[PDB]
Amino acid sequence: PNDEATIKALDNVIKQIEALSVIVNRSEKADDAQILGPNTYKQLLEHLFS
Amino acid sequence: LKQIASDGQGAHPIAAAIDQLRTIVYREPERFGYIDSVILTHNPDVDTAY
Repeated sequence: PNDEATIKALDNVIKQIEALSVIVNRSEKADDAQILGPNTYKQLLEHLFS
Repeated sequence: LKQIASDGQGAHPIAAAIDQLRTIVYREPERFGYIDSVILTHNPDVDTAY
């Protein structure tokens, strides 16, 4: 056996495992709530007589 | 190839070397520049022995 291929294979598999073990899962999504604004009731036309 | 390897084909000596060195790593942490845990506190109490 060529002892220099085993070392390279071990290094490669160790690098793969180390790379796979650093990935993090973090999400910073917003919320579905809607910001509300001010409003004023409007007046419908009316007629007054006595 | 898997059957060929299982039938008495010996592993590269480094396997046992790493297994034996990992035990050394556990027993003396600060020789390899790592600490298991840290304590954050506002009123520290010194260890008199040191």
